[PDB]
Amino acid sequence: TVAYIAIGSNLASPLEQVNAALKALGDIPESHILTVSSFYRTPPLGPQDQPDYLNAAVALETSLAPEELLNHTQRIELQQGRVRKAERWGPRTLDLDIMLFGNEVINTERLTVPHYDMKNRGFMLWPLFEIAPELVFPDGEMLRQILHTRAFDKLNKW
Repeated sequence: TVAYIAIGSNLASPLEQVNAALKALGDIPESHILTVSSFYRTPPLGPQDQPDYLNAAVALETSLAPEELLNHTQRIELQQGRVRKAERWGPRTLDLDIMLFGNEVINTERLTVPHYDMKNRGFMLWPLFEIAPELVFPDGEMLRQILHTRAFDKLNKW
């Protein structure tokens, strides 16, 4: 099972955050990073200040529970020393959630299976298109198929 996550960074050197954001997965239990996309500059959506903002997905080949996986990526924000204060919709500093995970559909308290938002955004479909566009939903749709209706080639690199 692959972990399609979306990393963000603004109020803390958008480049520095991503580094320890994708490599930290190497230590995560039952988690083993496989492929890595690149850095794409794009406008965020939330509080913070909406600066340059850097986004980059990553195909984390992990077998860790679908519910605890995202839970792990969350504690990574703490290890990165994020600056919590007003994070409701925008990255603000660092927020890596599960945008796509295998095919299972589970929703706990913190874990969130393919959140109905990435399919209508660009920094979640475009980046994922690199990590693993061969992902398909239980019904019958791939992130590639989603990009067929979306067509989000934006997210101009840093």
